[PDB]
Amino acid sequence: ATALTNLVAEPFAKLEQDFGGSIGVYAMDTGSGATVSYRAEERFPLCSSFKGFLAAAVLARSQQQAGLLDTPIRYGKNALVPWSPISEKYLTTGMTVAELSAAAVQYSDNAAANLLLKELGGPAGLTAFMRSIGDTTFRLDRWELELNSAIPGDARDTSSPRAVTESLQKLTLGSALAAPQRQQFVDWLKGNTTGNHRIRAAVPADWAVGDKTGTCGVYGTANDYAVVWPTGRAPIVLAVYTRAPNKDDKHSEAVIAAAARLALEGLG
Ligand SMILES: *C(=O)N1C[C@H](NOS(=O)(=O)O)CC[C@H]1C#N
Repeated sequence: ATALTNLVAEPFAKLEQDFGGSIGVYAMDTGSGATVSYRAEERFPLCSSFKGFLAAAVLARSQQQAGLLDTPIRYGKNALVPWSPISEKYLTTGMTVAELSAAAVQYSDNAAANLLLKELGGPAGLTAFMRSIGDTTFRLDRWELELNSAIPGDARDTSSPRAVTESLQKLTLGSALAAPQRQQFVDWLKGNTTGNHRIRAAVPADWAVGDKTGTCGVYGTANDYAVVWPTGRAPIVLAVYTRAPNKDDKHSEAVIAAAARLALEGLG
């Protein structure tokens, strides 16, 4: 007999009703193949969470372009947009592609993301990379900060929790990238500074976590995806996305952490 997905799903329904919006979850146990799924194929805005996949796309390019990560990008003052706390420090020198990638992943630096998008051929270039690994759901259409608008019913700049989780697994644990690039992606995710109150909050402190967050700032729209390495066990890959119908509906980190906990506890 197969899983009773109604019983798996029930607690997510209760959680999203108090939240006043929709919660989307996909979790994959790479040990057993067990999954947890709730609204996992619905679209949610990516917000800043696209930046993890952007760094993966840069790493893929570096396999064809030797030394790409070492390349200085010497940007002007009009690169600087709000929530660019790392790139704003280095206007007088520029930053390397590697530094920009780390900043985009770990501080969610907006200018760094825009500069890296320009290097990859814009939002279309990132989307094309995702298509190359079999992700047909992901789409990035716009740049920072317009991509954060999160308008209900807008398909631009969205993916699904399932697609995010599947692509994350391919890139961090599968061999979609060469081993050095794969480990670099993992290390950038592990050094994230913005995720302590989201999936990380549901995970025992002695287990390694790599994640990337997103917070659109409107429409109760925020998210996190992660790889979790339980000690002596196969890793877990998961994504938690939220949205809500009114522009002034609050996002909630606690709701993301709670959904992450329900997903993690429900596996296998
Ligand atoms: C991305 O969604 N961002 C970047 C900045 N940080 O938030 S995050 O949750 O760490 O990604 C502020 C919110 C928004 C923008 N712009």
